[PDB]
Amino acid sequence: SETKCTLKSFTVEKGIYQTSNFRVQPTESIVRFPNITNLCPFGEVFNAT
Amino acid sequence: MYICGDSTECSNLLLQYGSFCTQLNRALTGIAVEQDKNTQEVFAQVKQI
Ligand SMILES: *[C@@H]1O[C@H](CO)[C@@H](O[C@@H]2O[C@H](CO)[C@@H](O)[C@H](O)[C@H]2NC(C)=O)[C@H](O)[C@H]1NC(C)=O
Repeated sequence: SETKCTLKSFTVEKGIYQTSNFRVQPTESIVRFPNITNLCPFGEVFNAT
Repeated sequence: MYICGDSTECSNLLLQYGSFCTQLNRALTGIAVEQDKNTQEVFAQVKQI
């Protein structure tokens, strides 16, 4: 059926055809960053007079 | 895959264009079949071994 879709026809003649791909989907997601705990000093630029 | 690497938000934009990807796939498949035919035609002149 995928071959029928990519060939845009209801009848497929004898042969070998290429249909789409086999891209492997990721299982899950990871995020890694340095463990910096101190908040940035935005009070010395915003909360300033 | 070459133009919009595994990104649906890019494949959707590509789909707004024409059938360029299908045309390129057709051309490259024709090239490969032509090379195979050339190799077959040059060497397989006589069929008896
Ligand atoms: C110092 O900066 C902080 C962070 O922006 C301000 O605290 C917040 O201010 C907003 C806007 O008035 C309030 O809605 C929040 O409730 C405040 N608290 C928190 C925990 O976000 C604070 O107002 C600033 N101080 C001065 C004098 O400008």
